[PDB]
Amino acid sequence: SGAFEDRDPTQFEERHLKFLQQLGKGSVEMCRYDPLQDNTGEVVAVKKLQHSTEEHLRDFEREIEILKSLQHDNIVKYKGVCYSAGRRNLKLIMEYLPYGSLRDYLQKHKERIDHIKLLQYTSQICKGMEYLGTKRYIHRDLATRNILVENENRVKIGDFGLTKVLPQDKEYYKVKEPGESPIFWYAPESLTESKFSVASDVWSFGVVLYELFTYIEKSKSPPAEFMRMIGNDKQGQMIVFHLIELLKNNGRLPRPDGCPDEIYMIMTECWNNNVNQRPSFRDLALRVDQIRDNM
Ligand SMILES: O=C(Nc1nccc2[nH]c(-c3c(Cl)cccc3Cl)nc12)C1CC1
Repeated sequence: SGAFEDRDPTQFEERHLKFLQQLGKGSVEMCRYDPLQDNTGEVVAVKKLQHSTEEHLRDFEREIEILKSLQHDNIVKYKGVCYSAGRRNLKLIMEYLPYGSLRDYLQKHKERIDHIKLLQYTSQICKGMEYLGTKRYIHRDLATRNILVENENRVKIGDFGLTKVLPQDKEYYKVKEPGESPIFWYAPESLTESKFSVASDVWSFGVVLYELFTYIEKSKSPPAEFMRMIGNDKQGQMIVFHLIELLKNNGRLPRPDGCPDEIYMIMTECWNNNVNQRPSFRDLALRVDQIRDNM
């Protein structure tokens, strides 16, 4: 009955997006996009909300804009949007990464992980973060659970739902928000003052590096280790009070078993209370690639 002109490959048609699997609960599904009706098509990941409140939808739209603005080998690829429920709902379309989160990959695929691989992932994470800096984006949620694995040789930063954009003349973003924070990845100034910056991303990167070198041994996770240092029985605000006091006076995650001193030195430089003395992501990428190249 109708003629058709497609001038926007970023608009995925609801009727052609076919369910493959539930990936985790926002919630993410794996789907097949099959406009040619032939039982094939590209496999994609689809992110949807739980509640489309004026607030959550505005945030979701901002996350979509953020992801769309990014094009880099070490950042999850934006593919498009689907305006489902007859154009009364919104879903984000992105590339599907077969190995899932780095946290899970390290846990489930120890057979294929050595220090060479760990430094390769470290390098790629720094380069993705360098790229975010050029956009003046502050991620605020760097952790191995939020980094995704394409294959043995490539990891990508995901999870842009907390990302903030710095105005031209500003060097930090103060954000007070209700609910739970990933406190064991937070820099001291984020804990005490809700201040986020490239330098606070560098602090969190230090924790990521720690996570890599612990191989996600369940007992060695940042929450497990900090809670052991703080006291395992502590609950609620008391945890935060003790974490802050600990960090302000140089309490730090321990060197993981089998971690070279030079790699631990990188973590400890990231974990500087003095914001301005933390290294840049460019400094880190160079140092890590030089370590890699010098063997
Ligand atoms: O889930 C998989 N791959 C994935 N591909 C593409 C995008 C993906 N986003 C996630 C994801 C999930 Cl479900 C929960 C929390 C945090 C993240 Cl970052 N996972 C994604 C593989 C394991 C089946």
